[PDB]
Amino acid sequence: KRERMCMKIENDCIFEVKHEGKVTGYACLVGDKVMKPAHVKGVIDNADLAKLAFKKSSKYDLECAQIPVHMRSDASKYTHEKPEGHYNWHHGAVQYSGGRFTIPTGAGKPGDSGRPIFDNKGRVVAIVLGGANEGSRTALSVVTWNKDMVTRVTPEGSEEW
Amino acid sequence: KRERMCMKIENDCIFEVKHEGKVTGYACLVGDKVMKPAHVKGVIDNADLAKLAFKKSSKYDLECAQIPVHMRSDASKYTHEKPEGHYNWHHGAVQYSGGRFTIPTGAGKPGDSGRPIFDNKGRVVAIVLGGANEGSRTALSVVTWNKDMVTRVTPEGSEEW
Amino acid sequence: KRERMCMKIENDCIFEVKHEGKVTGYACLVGDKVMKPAHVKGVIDNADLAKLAFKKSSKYDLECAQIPVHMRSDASKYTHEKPEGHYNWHHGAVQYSGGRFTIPTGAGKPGDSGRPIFDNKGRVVAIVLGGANEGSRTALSVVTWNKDMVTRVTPEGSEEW
Amino acid sequence: KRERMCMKIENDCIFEVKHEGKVTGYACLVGDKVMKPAHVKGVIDNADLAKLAFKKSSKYDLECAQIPVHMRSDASKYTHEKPEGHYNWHHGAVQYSGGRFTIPTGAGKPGDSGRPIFDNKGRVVAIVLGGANEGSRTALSVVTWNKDMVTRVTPEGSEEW
Amino acid sequence: KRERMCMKIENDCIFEVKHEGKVTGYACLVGDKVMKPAHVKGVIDNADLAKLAFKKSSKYDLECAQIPVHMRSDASKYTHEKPEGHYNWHHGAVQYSGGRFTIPTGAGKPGDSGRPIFDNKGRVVAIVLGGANEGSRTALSVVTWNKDMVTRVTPEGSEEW
Amino acid sequence: KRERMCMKIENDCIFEVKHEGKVTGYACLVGDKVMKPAHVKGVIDNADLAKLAFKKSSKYDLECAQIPVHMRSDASKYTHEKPEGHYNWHHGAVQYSGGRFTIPTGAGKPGDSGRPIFDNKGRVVAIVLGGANEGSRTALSVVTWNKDMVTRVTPEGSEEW
Amino acid sequence: VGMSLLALISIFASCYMLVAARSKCLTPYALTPGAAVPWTLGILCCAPRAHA
Repeated sequence: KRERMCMKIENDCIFEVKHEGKVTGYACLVGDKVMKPAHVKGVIDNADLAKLAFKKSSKYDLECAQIPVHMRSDASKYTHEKPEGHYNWHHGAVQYSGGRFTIPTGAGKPGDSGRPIFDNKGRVVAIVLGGANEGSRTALSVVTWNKDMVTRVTPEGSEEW
Repeated sequence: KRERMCMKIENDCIFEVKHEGKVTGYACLVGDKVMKPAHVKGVIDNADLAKLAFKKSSKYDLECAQIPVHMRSDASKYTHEKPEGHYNWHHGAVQYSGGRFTIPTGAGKPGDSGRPIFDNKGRVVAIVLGGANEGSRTALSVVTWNKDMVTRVTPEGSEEW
Repeated sequence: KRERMCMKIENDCIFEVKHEGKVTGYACLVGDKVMKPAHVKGVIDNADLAKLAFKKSSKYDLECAQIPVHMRSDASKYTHEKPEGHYNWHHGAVQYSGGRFTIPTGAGKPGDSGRPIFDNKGRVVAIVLGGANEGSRTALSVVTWNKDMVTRVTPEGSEEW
Repeated sequence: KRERMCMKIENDCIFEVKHEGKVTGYACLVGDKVMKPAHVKGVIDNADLAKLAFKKSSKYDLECAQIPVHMRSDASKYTHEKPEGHYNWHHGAVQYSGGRFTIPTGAGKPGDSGRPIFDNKGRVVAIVLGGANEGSRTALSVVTWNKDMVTRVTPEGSEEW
Repeated sequence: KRERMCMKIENDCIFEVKHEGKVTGYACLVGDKVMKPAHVKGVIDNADLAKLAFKKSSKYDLECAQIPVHMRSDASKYTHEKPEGHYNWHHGAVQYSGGRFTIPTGAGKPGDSGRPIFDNKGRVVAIVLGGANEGSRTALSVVTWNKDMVTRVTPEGSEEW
Repeated sequence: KRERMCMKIENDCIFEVKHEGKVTGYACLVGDKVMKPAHVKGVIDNADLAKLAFKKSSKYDLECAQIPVHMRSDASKYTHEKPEGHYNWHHGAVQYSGGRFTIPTGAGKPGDSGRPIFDNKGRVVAIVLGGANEGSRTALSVVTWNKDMVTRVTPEGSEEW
Repeated sequence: VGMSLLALISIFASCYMLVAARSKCLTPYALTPGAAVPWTLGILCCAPRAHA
């Protein structure tokens, strides 16, 4: 159910980034804008995406571009609501507590930056940038959306995956 | 039920436009005013309806007229309410999401412009102008209505059908 | 039930108006005022009613007068709400759609003017004046009441009764 | 079967030519050219075919035109080889012997010019022009296709239909 | 049987050609020569074929090269006889009528250029270049072999795929 | 029976006449002459009849023409005796009473001028011109035949159809 | 003659542009089943004197 829809949405809304032939990050199609973390280096595995001109921002660690017309049908749906509870992820379930996203396991590994965090209904709420080894858990440094503005949360001890 | 009643509305309230013996577009009777997209050129296939004088608006791509008294009763009924959901169309069902109308199939063709989108109760909400081929889907450049103002919505890359 | 109460209240609250000995109009009693259309010519078939002083108005096409004390018990009840729905009439049921009153039959005839239009509960709303040849229907040109104002609605092409 | 394909090809590739409100000829479509007899006079009953430029030849008694792009799929197919045997016709069967086309029936009547004579595979072989009544048989004055040249054969005593 | 042999020959003797990583044409091996349409641009997906010198002709709209010696066992067989009938194509059946190649489907899309048309025994007869929308059918602008000459037939109004 | 050969003779001997593309009258083939009411305007739906020159007479309100030789077998037969009783007509049965022709119902409508009146044997007696609302019935203003001269009878208050 | 001609050209241009501004302001109200907004109706006269 939820897992199958998440896997299909991810296969249609994430593309790998490989440099020296090896993958290092994931660029996601959110709303109508290609979004990928700025710190990752490489190229996107697609001609249309790779040709596009990317607007940079180092303070948000983010590159964005306006998606082309022939792919807007394969783009996830977004949102700006953050109720307390549980959320989905390609590596399992994430726990939202005290305004923070937490990983129950500390299973994050380098090279998994840029992978989105999903909602109950398939909407996208955040984008993973890094992790901080917090005891038996891991605090996620992510990029969210407010009603109109992008904000960044980076707990101390975070490492750019 | 719904399909048959909508087909009855369409037969009593849609008229073809002839140009050089080939069908070019359709004109609908809404409220108390003959409606027809401006970019479609030709003559309405009716002796009574051809003699009416039309008011232009090249910015809204629309030509209107005040209907004569003796076809006043054979016209549909209108509204202005656009909640999220699904709506009808002569070529199937249409999806309303994020202020946009989407076609499931890309079944739009040239010469299809000007056929109204119906509501669930049979009310008229919008007049189709053109389609932007959104990958597998097809966004609609359509003429929607406000409480008292006609507004035109046009996604990137639409072609006047 | 509803038909019976409608016809009884019509019978005790409608008086004929005849000229050259033939019936020409219907003068009804509402609230606390004898009211009748001004375009009809004749005299009201009651010695008591014939002697009053009728206030004129050609813009509202309405002759009004203050009723004697001993006719107060046979007075209808008035209202000003017009929600969507169905209302009564001596010749059947009348439809409300978009601020217009519509007669299904197209059987309104000259000399029918002055007949009240009743609510479901037995209150009155308006007084019929004429009809417009509405294809298969007839659109009623009627005089209604806002909160405190008389209003006259005359659809185009209407002819007086 | 041969009848049914002959009739289908006739219906897809024959257009009546009427002048002064009455039928006088037939124009057929072969390959990518429109033929018409020249001894007949009138206008082809089609908006496309009426305004096309026609090249005439009274020596060959024939007018031709180039057919439009959209209508090329509604045309017969030609063949020049004429082996001895039997051939089809809208009014029955025709025989080819000794360089002439003979009508067994004597069914020729004024206005009969302009239907093609079909091959056993439904292919167009010739277009009838006139007839000469020689006893029980009617020798056909017909225009045909050679390998590259267009030739006309006219037996003595033929009359224009 | 026939279609399986066609698919085998296609797998053995078609190399795709891409431009900025997107498939745009097909280069087929016929006899002892590699040929490719000229209006399509890119590089053949083969290191061995990347270094071979192409002789070009935009009048015939085609470029060819002598194939490497070791791949001479990996080529089809050609034929110049084109009898009236039906032939095979990668998207179904094609009709050879009146010196023209007709697509029953009208299913041709941009990027189909370079796909050969096979004989009944699997021999290569011609190479598809473009299509012209002839109503319900589609005329194929194609490159064919005479006994000694290479000639090109292009219907009016076609477009380069 | 009577109605059956009346209708057959009607199909063979009445042609409709249209102005602005809508029918307003009829023409009948009687004896050896076409005759049509003068007050009705339009054109007969037949080339041969349209090309003839019509002799006009406003006093009798009639125009006539000599029928073509090839239509001489498609004409009804006339009579000069008018026995008292009943006769057939396209909308039922008429009765001849005291030198007046009347319809039982007054169902005749404008545009019906020119519809002939047949006898018991089918012989033609008179041609309708107009109708006069005479109480519950409607008198017919028609064109009759004497032994040699046409007479027109018009009830006072009749309106031309 | 030159001055008079130029004055007439200028006054015609101004009048035409005024009428064009009228039409472009009042045309969207001919495309909805809506009211005329009497406030704007009074200032900008419309061809419908009474209807709609």
